[PDB]
Amino acid sequence: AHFPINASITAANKGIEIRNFLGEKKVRKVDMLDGVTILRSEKVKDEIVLDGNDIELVSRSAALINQKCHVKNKDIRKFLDGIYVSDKGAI
Amino acid sequence: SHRKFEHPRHGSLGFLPRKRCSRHRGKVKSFPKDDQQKPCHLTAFLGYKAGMTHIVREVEKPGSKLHKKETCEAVTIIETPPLVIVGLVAYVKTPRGLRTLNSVWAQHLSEDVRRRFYKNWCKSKKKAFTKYALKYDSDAGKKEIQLQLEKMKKYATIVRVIAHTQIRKMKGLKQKKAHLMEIQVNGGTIADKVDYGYKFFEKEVPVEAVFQKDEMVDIIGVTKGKGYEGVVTRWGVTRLPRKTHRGLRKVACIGAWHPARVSYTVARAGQNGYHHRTEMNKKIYKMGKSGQESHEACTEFDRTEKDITPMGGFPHYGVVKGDYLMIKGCCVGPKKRVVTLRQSLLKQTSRLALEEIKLKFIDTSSKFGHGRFQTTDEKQKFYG
Amino acid sequence: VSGSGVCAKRVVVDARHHMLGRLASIVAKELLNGQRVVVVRCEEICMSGGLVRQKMKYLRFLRKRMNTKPSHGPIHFRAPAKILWRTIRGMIPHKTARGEAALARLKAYEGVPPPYDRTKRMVIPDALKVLRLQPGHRYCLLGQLSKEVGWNYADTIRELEEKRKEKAKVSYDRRKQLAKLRVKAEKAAEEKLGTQLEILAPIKY
Amino acid sequence: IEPSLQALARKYNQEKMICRKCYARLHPRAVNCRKKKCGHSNQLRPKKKI
RNA sequence: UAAGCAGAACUGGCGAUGCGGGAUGAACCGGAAGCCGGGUUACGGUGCCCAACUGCGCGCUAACCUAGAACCCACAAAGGGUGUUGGUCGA
RNA sequence: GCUUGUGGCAGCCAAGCGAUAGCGACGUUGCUUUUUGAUCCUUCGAUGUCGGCUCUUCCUAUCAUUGUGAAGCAGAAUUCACCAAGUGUUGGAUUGUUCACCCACCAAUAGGGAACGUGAGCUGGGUUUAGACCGUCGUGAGACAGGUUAGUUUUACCCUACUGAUGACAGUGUCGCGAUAGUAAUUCAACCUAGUACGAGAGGAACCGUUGAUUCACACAAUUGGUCAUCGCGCUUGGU
RNA sequence: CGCCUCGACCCACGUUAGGCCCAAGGGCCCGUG
Ligand SMILES: [K+]
Ligand SMILES: [K+]
Ligand SMILES: [K+]
Ligand SMILES: [K+]
Ligand SMILES: [K+]
Ligand SMILES: [K+]
Ligand SMILES: [K+]
Ligand SMILES: [K+]
Ligand SMILES: [K+]
Ligand SMILES: [Mg+2]
Ligand SMILES: [Mg+2]
Ligand SMILES: [Mg+2]
Ligand SMILES: [Mg+2]
Ligand SMILES: [Mg+2]
Ligand SMILES: [Mg+2]
Ligand SMILES: [Mg+2]
Ligand SMILES: [Mg+2]
Ligand SMILES: [Mg+2]
Ligand SMILES: [Mg+2]
Ligand SMILES: [Mg+2]
Ligand SMILES: [Mg+2]
Ligand SMILES: [Mg+2]
Ligand SMILES: [Mg+2]
Ligand SMILES: [Mg+2]
Ligand SMILES: [Mg+2]
Ligand SMILES: [Mg+2]
Ligand SMILES: [Mg+2]
Ligand SMILES: [Mg+2]
Ligand SMILES: [Mg+2]
Ligand SMILES: [Mg+2]
Ligand SMILES: [Mg+2]
Ligand SMILES: [Mg+2]
Ligand SMILES: [Mg+2]
Ligand SMILES: [Mg+2]
Ligand SMILES: [Mg+2]
Ligand SMILES: [Mg+2]
Ligand SMILES: [Mg+2]
Ligand SMILES: [Mg+2]
Ligand SMILES: [Mg+2]
Ligand SMILES: [Zn+2]
Repeated sequence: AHFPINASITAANKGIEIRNFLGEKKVRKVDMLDGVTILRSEKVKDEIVLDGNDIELVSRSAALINQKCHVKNKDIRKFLDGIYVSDKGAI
Repeated sequence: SHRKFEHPRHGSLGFLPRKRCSRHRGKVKSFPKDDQQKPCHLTAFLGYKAGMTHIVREVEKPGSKLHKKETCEAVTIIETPPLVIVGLVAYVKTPRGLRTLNSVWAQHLSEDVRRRFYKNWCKSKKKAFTKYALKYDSDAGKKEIQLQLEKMKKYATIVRVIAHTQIRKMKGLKQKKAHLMEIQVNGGTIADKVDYGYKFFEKEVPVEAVFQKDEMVDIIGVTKGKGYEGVVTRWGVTRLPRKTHRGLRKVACIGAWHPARVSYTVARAGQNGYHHRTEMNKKIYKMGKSGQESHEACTEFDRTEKDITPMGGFPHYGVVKGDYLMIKGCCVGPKKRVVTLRQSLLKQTSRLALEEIKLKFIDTSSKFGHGRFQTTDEKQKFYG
Repeated sequence: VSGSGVCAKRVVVDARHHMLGRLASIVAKELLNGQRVVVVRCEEICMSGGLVRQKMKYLRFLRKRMNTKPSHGPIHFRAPAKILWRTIRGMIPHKTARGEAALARLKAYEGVPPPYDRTKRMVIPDALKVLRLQPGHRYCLLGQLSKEVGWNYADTIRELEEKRKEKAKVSYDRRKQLAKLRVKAEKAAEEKLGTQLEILAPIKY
Repeated sequence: IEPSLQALARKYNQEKMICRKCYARLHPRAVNCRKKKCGHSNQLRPKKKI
């Protein structure tokens, strides 16, 4: 809503760096699981795209990103900020 | 019924039993984890507690009220002349734990360390290691020594050096019997450790090869004995009212009717002091090396020519002539007590750990009274 | 259940993939009857019910302790061989001199230490998991339970066991070459004395 | 927040069912609770909206 | 209200009684008795403690609550379950 | 000890309130043994009867602190619920109290058990001997479960338990291993975040980082403080 | 580590919804004085 989430890809694909989530000073680091790649997408405003061969490993890496961006101690029906899966498919 | 008010229990159950230590020299109960990537090095040292003094330094610590301001701090002096390596010990793994594989000793052992193997040195023939030394003379004997070393390189997973102190350098100790301990080598491969420890035979390893300035170390020793003691001093319980019949320095209730026994958790009277203790995170403020300017108690701000020893000597200790460590705070045991110094078991990634100490002043006034002079030269110039 | 009756010097039992309480029951009868039993590889004994049920059973046991002096209370051993030793002791009248002697005839080990790496290790058919447990039901290994509750020599046991299996694999290759040589020898020796061995033909297997 | 992204965030924070016994958050098509402590109760209610 | 409470009817029992079983126990189950040898049973049992099958046969159960496991007896209820397995009556 | 009426705690239904956020009448099922009764099984050749002080353990039906789910949860606050007994739960006025009730601090000032824990541990204010007042009652001697004041608190050297201390166990010594047992850290604040998120406004968080403090534990004596028969030095009374 | 007053015959790992098997229910041994 207010604080723009800043994401940074650490390696070529392996890492993502989330900062300014809800305007916080903590740095959230998620390492992609083995064989999974991530890219700050173009042609879309605020999308990250995860790629891989194993369905469980790609889906679990997206689950890690979403769960590290949970709003604490606030009404989450109002504070809807987060990172959510928008489309899952097989290319 | 439940107790009317809550207070926490007196004393820790984690230091039980409060008995006399079974050893005099403090023992390393766990060496640091070996990192085979680092170069070979020793992990511990032996030293002797000389005395205490206080220093003045300017503190660099942003966010503190002491930032850019001077502080006074009490320091303990530990005299640490170099150790002599006299052997190697190997350990192999086993489902029951580590086991000594074999040991190799040097050809020359001083009589100070050989006294450690005798209850009455002067009544004996002093035969210890007299026939072992003959392996270094023949050629079959040298073959055994090399074969033992090669067995170390092939089968051992832990290699430790056997080292002893040069206890006669400290005349005030009045002791000729050296202190002997095993020190682990914590670098390189097993062949690297064996080669490193073998090249040190009959050689002096200084304290600077083991520790450096501004490092947090652990000190192991036996505390000061105090003998039989009551519950008030041994455990810190509160006294009873003045009106108490049969005395007031006891625990009133030592247990309920059930269980119909006294529990191990109730404070009782017994031995106080002379316990083994491992104290960690003591910072090194200075390394005084014999034959160097760092041995003197002069700083960059104080150019007065003085020695580390206070006026009149260290009380009950003597004069510090060998290498020494200045350490922030107090240290286990009384003066003259042998203390074991060990490298930290954990990573010291902290501000206090990483702080750089710069001394402004070292007090060298007499500790045997309300001393007011820093040197004997100043005292004589004052009185004419 | 009675004893084996096999009357040997000592039987070495390979404990891998046996049910813990069924193995301890048979061993206890053997010891009480006078047999010496050596149990190796106690780290791979199986207990029905998975890790979770077995782990909390130990945690309840770990709760038990003499309130006034714990070093007097129950002793909770963490190693797989001492756990199996205590399970067997529970099935023996160990406070009598007969049960004291019976329990002194039992040796239990993790892995296969010498000299039993070069001896014959038997199995107990009515304690094997493959004959005792349905294929879908949960179970855990003794070493896994022991590792979860404080045992710290699982790695050295595993490293030693890999070294032992390498040596046994080489001894197995050598034994196969000697077996092929043996079959050629009995083939050539079959014709050289063809007439004499006519009575062995109907019982040749 | 754009309304389309609002609908995405409500798929995880809002469109849920609540157990009336153990307060567990459930998928919107749930009929029974997933929890052993409430006995897998069918007494469910929708998650209240702002 | 109840009580290992207080009071009556018929019979048995303990008291006055060991012995086998119910881990243990006045009364429960079996059974009553001189000192013994051999055979067989009662109640209760046959994985070990412990003598006797890890016996032959069909299902049910999976307990992430300490699943459950011997009359008296050493407790459990109303109410629930899209756990699973049998049935009944219907679209 | 049995019982659980009464005391305390927890459920089922759902008429209503605002059906089930939170509650919940009329009914109905339980649990518990820190209430009080009911009983009279044990103890009358005696198990020291209130309360507090001290000290240790234990429970959970959780008050705070950790991690969460729900709200009629915008924020702040609060309420309901879950896993959880690891760590805490205080200083005082009146009262012999237990119970109570106020003052104050605090993150919070939760509830309980252990022979209503704990008198060869203390204390002895209360109960409850003998002295003595008062009121009521009695002809009286006397009574009162009404008030008041004064009223001896014995023994451990035994066994065990517990705390420490030596010690044999097939030479003697040094250096080691480590089964097993014990165990410990804890809570709060300031600054930055930020007058920011949120909110019409009034109000108003938090993570990371930094700096301190509380409670506890283990040491130590450089300095400060305390301690004197250093009988160390000095002064000084009376005597000699 | 130092210093010395009653034939008791037999070594695979691993898996059982798999590696001819379908138990050592085998094999070896003058097994013969
Ligand atoms: K009490
Ligand atoms: K102290
Ligand atoms: K006191
Ligand atoms: K059913
Ligand atoms: K009741
Ligand atoms: K009595
Ligand atoms: K008086
Ligand atoms: K431990
Ligand atoms: K020896
Ligand atoms: Mg809020
Ligand atoms: Mg309390
Ligand atoms: Mg250790
Ligand atoms: Mg007194
Ligand atoms: Mg001094
Ligand atoms: Mg039998
Ligand atoms: Mg332990
Ligand atoms: Mg009679
Ligand atoms: Mg009688
Ligand atoms: Mg007979
Ligand atoms: Mg069967
Ligand atoms: Mg019974
Ligand atoms: Mg039902
Ligand atoms: Mg009631
Ligand atoms: Mg009602
Ligand atoms: Mg009596
Ligand atoms: Mg008594
Ligand atoms: Mg008495
Ligand atoms: Mg609870
Ligand atoms: Mg607690
Ligand atoms: Mg009570
Ligand atoms: Mg009492
Ligand atoms: Mg008394
Ligand atoms: Mg009292
Ligand atoms: Mg008493
Ligand atoms: Mg009185
Ligand atoms: Mg009176
Ligand atoms: Mg009158
Ligand atoms: Mg009075
Ligand atoms: Mg705004
Ligand atoms: Zn539920």
